Amino acid sequence: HISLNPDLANEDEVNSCDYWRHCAVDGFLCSCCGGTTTTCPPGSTPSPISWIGTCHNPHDGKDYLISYHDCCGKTACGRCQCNTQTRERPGYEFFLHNDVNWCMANENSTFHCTTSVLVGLAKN
Amino acid sequence: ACDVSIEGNDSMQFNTKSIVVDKTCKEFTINLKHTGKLPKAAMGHNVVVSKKSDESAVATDGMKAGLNNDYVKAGDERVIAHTSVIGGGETDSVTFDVSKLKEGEDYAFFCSFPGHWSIMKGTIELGS
Amino acid sequence: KPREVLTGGHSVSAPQENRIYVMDSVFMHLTESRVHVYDYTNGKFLGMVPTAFNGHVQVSNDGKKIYTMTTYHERITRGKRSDVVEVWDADKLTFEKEISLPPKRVQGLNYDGLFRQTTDGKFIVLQNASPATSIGIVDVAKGDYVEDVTAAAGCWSVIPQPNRPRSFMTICGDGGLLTINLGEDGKVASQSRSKQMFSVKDDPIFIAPALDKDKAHFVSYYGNVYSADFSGDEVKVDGPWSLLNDEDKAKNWVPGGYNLVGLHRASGRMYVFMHPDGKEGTHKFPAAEIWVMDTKTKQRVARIPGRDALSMTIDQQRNLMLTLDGGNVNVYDISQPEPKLLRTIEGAAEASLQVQFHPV
Ligand SMILES: [Cu+2]
Repeated sequence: HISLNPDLANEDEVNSCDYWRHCAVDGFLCSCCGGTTTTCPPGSTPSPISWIGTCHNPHDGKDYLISYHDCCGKTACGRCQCNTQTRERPGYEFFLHNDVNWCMANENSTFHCTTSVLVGLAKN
Repeated sequence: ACDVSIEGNDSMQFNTKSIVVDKTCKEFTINLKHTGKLPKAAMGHNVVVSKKSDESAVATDGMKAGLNNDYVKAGDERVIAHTSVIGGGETDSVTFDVSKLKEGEDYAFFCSFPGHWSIMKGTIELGS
Repeated sequence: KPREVLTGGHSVSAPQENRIYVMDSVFMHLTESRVHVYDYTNGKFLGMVPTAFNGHVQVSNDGKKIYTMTTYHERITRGKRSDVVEVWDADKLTFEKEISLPPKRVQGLNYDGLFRQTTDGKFIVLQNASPATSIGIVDVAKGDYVEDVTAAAGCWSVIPQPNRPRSFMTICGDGGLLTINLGEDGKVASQSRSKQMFSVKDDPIFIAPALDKDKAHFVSYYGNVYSADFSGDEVKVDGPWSLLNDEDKAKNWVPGGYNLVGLHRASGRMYVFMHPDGKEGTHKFPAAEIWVMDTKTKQRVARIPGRDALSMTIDQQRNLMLTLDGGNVNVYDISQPEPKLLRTIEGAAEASLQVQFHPV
C-alpha cells in the first residue's frame, strides 16, 4: 500500500500535523528540519526510546501502531510544531505519554524534533 | 529443535514476534540477549510466558514487584516461566517443561518491565 | 564627577504576598527557560530566574527561597550532564546553592506534581524517569539527594499530603495510589498501596489533583471524578461521579488541560477546564469554559468562559484563581460561586503551563 511510505507522499501533506501517522505528536516534524519522517536531520541523534501512538490510517481503514522517536543533540528546530493527542495518556502509562522529552536517555538530552516511525498494525 | 534465542535492544523491541515449540520437546529453553547499551534499571528486559488473557494482569502485578523480583510477582501462578531481567550487554535463560502448555489456548511472551508489554509482545505456540 | 551611578543588589520591589510565578518553558528555545515573577495586583514584571533547559520551579513553604530544577551540559548540546536543584533567595532573586541530582530528573511539561516539597518543607520530592520512573528526595538542610524512592516505579507525579509532615502519594499503572512516609532522615519509613481507584484503560484520570487538607479529587478524560481520602492511616479511594448532566453529555463536554483543576478548600468548590465536543485526543484542548463544582453536593454551581486557558492555581487565603493559556495570566475572584475576572497580565510568558502564588 502507498499510504504507508511517507518517502513518496507529497511533503506538503507529510509535513501537515494532520498526516495520519502524526496523531500523537507533540514536537516539530523532523521532515521539516532537514530530515524525513523516519530519519534525523544531519547531526541530530535518534533516541532509543520513544512514546507510542495508535493512529488510524484513513486510506486503508486500518489502525497502525506508531513509535515516536526523538532526534537529539541539537536545540529546538522550531518548524512544523504539532500538538495532537490521539490515544495519548498520562504518565502512569509512561510510554503512551507525550509530555516528557523522549531524548531523556540520550547521550545529550536537548530536544531537536520528533519522528513518526511505523512499527506495525495496531494489535487491537 | 528445542532452543530459541530472542533479542532485545534499548529500542524496546523483540526480534521475534512469535516462537514455536516443537511437540516432541520434554523441556524448552529460552535465551534472551540484550543487544542495547542501556543499564537494566532504566531500560532492561526479561521474558514472561503466560496465557494470552493473563498478560495484562501479569504485567501489572509484576510492576509492583520491582526489579529485584525481576518484575514478576513472587509465586505468580499465571506465569508458566520467566527469565531474570537484564540490561545492556547481558543475557539469561529459563527452561520450563512443555507439558505445561495446555489444550486449545494461546500463550504469549512479553516483558513485564513497566510499560514494555505494550509493544514487546508475541505468541509462543505448541505444534508441528 | 558622574551625577548618576548604576547599582545592583536590590530586592524585589513588590511584597511577597503580591508575587506570582510564571514558569516559562520557552519551548521554541527550551535551553533558555526562565521563571518570570509578577505582581498579580498590577500585572507588573518584578524579575526572573533563568532555569536553563526545561526548568521546573516552586517556592519554599516558609516563603524565603525559590527552588528550581534543571539540566546543564558542559557544552549544552554536548558534554557531561548535570541535573541539579537550585536554591535561590526569593527577595534578592540570586543563586545560592546547587544540589547534585542523579542524571534522570524528569524532563517534560510543567505539571505541579513533578517538583513538590513535603508539608514540613524539610524535603523536596521530585520525579525521575530514565525512562524507568522513581521519586527523588532532597534534604533541604543537608543540601543533598537523600533518597531514591524506587518503590514508586511504574507510577507518576507527586501529590503531597497536607495533613502529614513528610508524606505524599503517587498515581500508578494499576489505578491505585502509593503512599510514601518519609523518616526524619528523608528515607522511606513506611509505605502503603490503596485499592484500585480508577480504570487505566476504561476511564483514565488526569494527574493534576484538586487537593484538600485530607483528601484529593481527580477528574477523568470522560468527565468523571475520583477521590483519595487520606485522613485515615490508609487511603480510601472512591468514585466515579459525573460532572456532566444529561445535556452536558449530549454536547459531549469533558475536562481539558494540564494543571486543569483547583480546589477552594474553604468552600469545597472544585474548578475544572471543560470543552464541548470532546472525544479521543481532546484532553489537552484549551478551556472553552471553567466549571465550578460543589464537592459536597456533586453539582455544578457556576460556569464561565475559559479564555482558552490550560492551567490554573488557587490561592486559599485571598480567595483567588489564576488561569494561564500559555502566555497570558488571568486573575479571578472566587469569593463567590461565580468567578469574577479582575485582570489579565498579557505576555506573562511565551510558552508557560504553570503559575503559582508566593506562599503567605
Ligand atoms: Cu523490555
